[PDB]
Amino acid sequence: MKIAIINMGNNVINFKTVPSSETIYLFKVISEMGLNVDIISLKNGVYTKSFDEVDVNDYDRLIVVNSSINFFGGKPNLAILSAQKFMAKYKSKIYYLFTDIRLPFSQSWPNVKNRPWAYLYTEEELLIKSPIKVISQGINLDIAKAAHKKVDNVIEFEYFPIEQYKIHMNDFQLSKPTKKTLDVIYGGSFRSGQRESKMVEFLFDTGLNIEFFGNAREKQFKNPKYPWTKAPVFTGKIPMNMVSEKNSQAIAALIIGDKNYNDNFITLRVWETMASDAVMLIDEEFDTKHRIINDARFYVNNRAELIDRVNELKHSDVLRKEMLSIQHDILNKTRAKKAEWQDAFKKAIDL
DNA sequence: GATACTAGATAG
DNA sequence: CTATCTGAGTATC
Ligand SMILES: O=c1ccn([C@@H]2O[C@H](COP(=O)(O)OP(=O)(O)O)[C@@H](O)[C@H]2O)c(=O)[nH]1
Ligand SMILES: [Mg+2]
Repeated sequence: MKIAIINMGNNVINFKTVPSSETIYLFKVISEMGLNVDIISLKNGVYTKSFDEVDVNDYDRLIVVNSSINFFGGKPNLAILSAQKFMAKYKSKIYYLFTDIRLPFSQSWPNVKNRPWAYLYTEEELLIKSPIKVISQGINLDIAKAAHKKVDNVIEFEYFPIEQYKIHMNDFQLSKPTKKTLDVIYGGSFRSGQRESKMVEFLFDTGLNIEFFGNAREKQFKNPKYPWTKAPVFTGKIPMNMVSEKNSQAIAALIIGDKNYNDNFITLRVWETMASDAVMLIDEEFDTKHRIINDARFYVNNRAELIDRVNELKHSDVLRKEMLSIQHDILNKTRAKKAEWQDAFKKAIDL
C-alpha cells in the first residue's frame, strides 16, 4: 500500500503557513496508523517529494487536501496548476478532504480556458477525469453534495470528522495551567468577511482585553453594517502547532463559524480551544442544540453575555477551573475512541 | 529587478 | 445566498 497526499492549491514546506501545516499533520496521523505515505508538492523538502519527479500512478491511494482555485492577480498559480495536472494523470479514485465548506473540488480547466494565458496549458493536462470521493467534515452530506453539484466525476460522499486529527496525534497533550494576559482570544483569518458580524460582536467594543491573532487585519473590518470604535489587539499569525498554547493565554477563547458551520461542522479550533488552558465559549448560533457540551455555561448569545461570562470567570477560579476540567473531560472521552476514529478513516480511503 | 503567502467584487 | 466575473495586498529563508 503506497499513499500520496497533496494540497491542491497550497505549497507544502513546514509549519509557517496553515495549509502547509494541515497537510503535514494529515500526513503524520496517517503514517501513525501504520501506513506508508508521501506528501507530493512543488519541490523536494524535509517532508515533500516533487510533483515533477514522481509517477502519480505509483500510488494506490491519492489523498487531496481541499483548496480554492484562486488565480491571484489573474495570474497563473503554480500550486493549483501543478497539483491538478498531477491529479489529472491519476487513473484511480481520488479522495478529496473537504474541511472548509468554501473549498469544494472543482476543475481548473474551465477557468484557465477562458484566461488570456490559456495557451500555456490544455484540457488534457488539467482536466481531472478520475472518479472522486468527497469526505466531508460536515455530517450534513446534503450540503456537501450541493457544493459539488456542478462536478460529475465526484461520485461518492462520506462523513468523517477529519479535523479530530490534532487530538489523535501521538504526541498530543492538553495545555498546562498558564499565566493569563488576556480575557478573550481568537485565532484565524478574515475568511472574506463571512463572520465579520460575529467577530465585531464578540471581539470589538467589549472593554475586555481581547486579542485576535492570525492573518486577519484591523483594516479589513470596514462594513458599515457592523461598525466599531475599539478593536481588539491584532497580532499576526503563529505556527499551527502552537495555536492551543496561544489560546491558553486567555481566560476564554471564542468559537464562531460561518453560516454553514452551524450545527454541521465541529471545526479544528473547537478541539484546539477545548484543549487549551482557555475556557471555551461558543456562539449560540454556531451550535444551537449545544451538541458540543451539555452545559449552557459554555454558550453566549451576544456581546453582553460574553462580557458577563468572562467577568464571572475571572471573579471565580472555582468556576474557571471547573469549566476547564469539564471541557477537558469531554475532549478526553473523544480521545478514548482513537482506534474507532482511525478505523473509520481508513475505511474512508477504502482500506 | 524579490519571494512567498493569501480572495474579492458583482450579477442573478 | 449562489453563480459567475476579475485580478494584488501583506509579510518576509
Ligand atoms: O495564527 C494562526 C491562526 C489560526 N491558525 C489555524 O487556523 C484555524 C482557523 O482557520 P479559519 O480562520 O479559517 O477559521 P475556521 O473556519 O477553522 O473556524 C485555527 O483553528 C488554526 O488551526 C493557525 O495555525 N495560526
Ligand atoms: Mg478548517
